[PDB]
Amino acid sequence: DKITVFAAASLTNALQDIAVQYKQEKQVDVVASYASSSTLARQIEQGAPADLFISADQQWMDYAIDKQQIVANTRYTLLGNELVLIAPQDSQIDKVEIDKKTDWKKLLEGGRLAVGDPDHVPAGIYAKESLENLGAWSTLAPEMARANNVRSAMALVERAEAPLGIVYGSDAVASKKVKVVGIFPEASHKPVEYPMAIVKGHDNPTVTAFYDYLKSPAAAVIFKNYGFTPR
Repeated sequence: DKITVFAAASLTNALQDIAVQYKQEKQVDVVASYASSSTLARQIEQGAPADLFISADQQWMDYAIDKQQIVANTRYTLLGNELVLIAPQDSQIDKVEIDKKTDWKKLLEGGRLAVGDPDHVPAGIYAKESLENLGAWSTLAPEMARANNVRSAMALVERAEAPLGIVYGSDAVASKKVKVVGIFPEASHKPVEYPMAIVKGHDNPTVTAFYDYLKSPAAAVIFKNYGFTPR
């Protein structure tokens, strides 16, 4: 009848498309709440009745499992992402090789580097890890526009107020007004990974069928459309 999914908000467009298709094919209504992974996990801990949880990171899945709210043996890393350097779509920058030698100052030409605040925004935390490993953090620190969330960071680039920004690959696909000009080296930061799991008490055939659908080729097509890497 109805499946309730708690999903990281970045998954909205992909999961909405998947839910429409699943209702059409299987006559099951999938309804999703979209929010930060931490809030979804705490709400499950506090008794909210979700059937499935898709986190945008492994740490909040660890939290939900350690609270004994999850069928831990269903944990499945569903998607990956890349950490990317974006520019406004019509920027004269098109390709940046990102390594220890990158001339960040020449690229910015005095403009700001838009990031999520590295004190707390996921994309900012990954950006800081990568830039520290690349030896570029200290020289860029006063050049960053430290936004309160990744949407706000990307908006600076969409409006061409910041000539570069750092977001996830799927963020750059969502926003038609920015382009990926470089991919941060995968060796330089923790993987961006989205685990899913069934919530304890919701391990029934209906929920399992949708869980299986999420990791099937039909859903993979839709995740790829929105810039995620199906695993």
